[PDB]
Amino acid sequence: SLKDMIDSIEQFAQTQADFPVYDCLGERRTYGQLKRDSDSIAAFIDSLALLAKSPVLVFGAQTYDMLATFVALTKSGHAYIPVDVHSAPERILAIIEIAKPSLIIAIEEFPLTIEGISLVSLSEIESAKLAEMPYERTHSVKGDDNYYIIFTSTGQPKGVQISHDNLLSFTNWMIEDAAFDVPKQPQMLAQPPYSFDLSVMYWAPTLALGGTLFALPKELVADFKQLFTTIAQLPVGIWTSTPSFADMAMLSDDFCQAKMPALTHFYFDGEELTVSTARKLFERFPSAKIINAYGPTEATVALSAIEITREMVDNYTRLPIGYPKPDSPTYIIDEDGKELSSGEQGEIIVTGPAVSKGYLNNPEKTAEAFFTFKGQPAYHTGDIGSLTEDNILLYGGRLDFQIKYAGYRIELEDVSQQLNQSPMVASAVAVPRYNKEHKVQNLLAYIVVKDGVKERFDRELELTKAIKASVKDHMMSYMMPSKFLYRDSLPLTPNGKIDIKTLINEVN
Ligand SMILES: Nc1ncnc2c1ncn2[C@@H]1O[C@H](COP(=O)(O)OP(=O)(O)OP(=O)(O)O)[C@@H](O)[C@H]1O
Repeated sequence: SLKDMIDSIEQFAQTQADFPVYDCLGERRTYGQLKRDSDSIAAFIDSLALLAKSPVLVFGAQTYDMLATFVALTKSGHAYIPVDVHSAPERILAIIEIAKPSLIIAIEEFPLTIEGISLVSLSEIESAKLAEMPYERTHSVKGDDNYYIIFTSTGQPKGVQISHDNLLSFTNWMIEDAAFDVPKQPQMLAQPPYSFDLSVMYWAPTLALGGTLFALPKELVADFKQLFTTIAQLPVGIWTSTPSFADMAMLSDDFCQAKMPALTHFYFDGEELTVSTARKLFERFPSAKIINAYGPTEATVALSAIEITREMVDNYTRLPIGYPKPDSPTYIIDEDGKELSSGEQGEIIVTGPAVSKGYLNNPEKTAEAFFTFKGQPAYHTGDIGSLTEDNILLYGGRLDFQIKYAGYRIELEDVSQQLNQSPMVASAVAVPRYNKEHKVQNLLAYIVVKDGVKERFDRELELTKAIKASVKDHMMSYMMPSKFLYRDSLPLTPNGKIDIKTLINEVN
């Protein structure tokens, strides 16, 4: 039972000094090296004489130096704020205005100029490792101390603060959980950027269990042909990503058990995992375990998980989001805040030791979303779901996407997953068209169809009717959207999710 994240990696430094913690394409760093480098960087940090417990902004991609630096900031009592290299500069500016970092560490080159705050170069961070200064922990981040602050975009950005205690509640669960079923010294693909709290689903278990991270070069992240081929050469056992990223992977010929024989586990979190995605996945990898995991950043990465089965792919029309965690009581509530019994629909709220203390310096949004329930810190997820008698959590969608149409209670994500049932559809997004009144004139759907479908059909109209014919026996009549918008792929957010908002806007 994990007592402290640092202690763990300190132990792997004695116990397994020569085992690799990091790998970028055969270039490697070890647990012994991570201790040595992070100790030296911590000493560097203390020498700067910053405000105690002030947060530090760390700008970069996925290199070894990001991690070594994170660990140093932890050792030396400072929350880190991962900002990813591909961020809008106005966004980077926003984070700084909100968070008031005492320092910025530019692990990759920093494309803004602000006087006011100290800036530390990559070359400086390198020099520090190579100086090899020792380090004695005396004022490491503990208890409810901020460990990291991740920024969430709804439009305007907010900074979720996650404590050492929050992180340990998530991590102890992950590594004991029968769905996740994490192997010793796990060999984890490290695709999600550090600025997305999904990165935690790989670094925290890995470090807690003595594994190895497999990172990719930043210049490789836009070349989609090379990316999946390069990935396939890697001895990775676990794939951690958003469902979308794996849909993208599903185009490559090489994303199969044949070319990736070490890969046994898929960990998905962040957006709906689709029945089809799981289907294609099991074809490509018949033996692999698949895990859907759920939660907002505000409750430390994920609060429920469950293993997805073939029974589940053969029968369900939507995949469940799993067993809530023992230490995080989860509840369904109506619009007057009363707790409902199993099967009924309402907001998903979560409580307990993994619930963030709130957004940094945004007391208004904090007061909207965080509150106390049954004596315990709680968070409004904004999601509609339900809990079953056997305690499995089910996902309905976002409150902001429950709409009224022909005076109804329509969940957009329902129309989407209904349409995704059709054999000719890869990915479907139902979307509202408005008029002058902020009222709903009609439903539309964006459609991406499967391979060899576009070419069995001479005209869009045959296709649309063929599609509607394939799920009319299931779909209620008021829910079938009238118009389809075909696309070859869907836009994604920086974090790799289907960009529902932008899709809604491009029709209004
Ligand atoms: N397994 C899942 N299935 C369905 N939906 C999910 C799942 N996991 C997460 N979500 C959705 O993602 C939300 C969490 O969002 P998150 O904390 O990533 O921030 P965000 O506001 O979506 O933007 P960003 O990703 O940039 O932070 C949940 O509210 C839920 O709507």
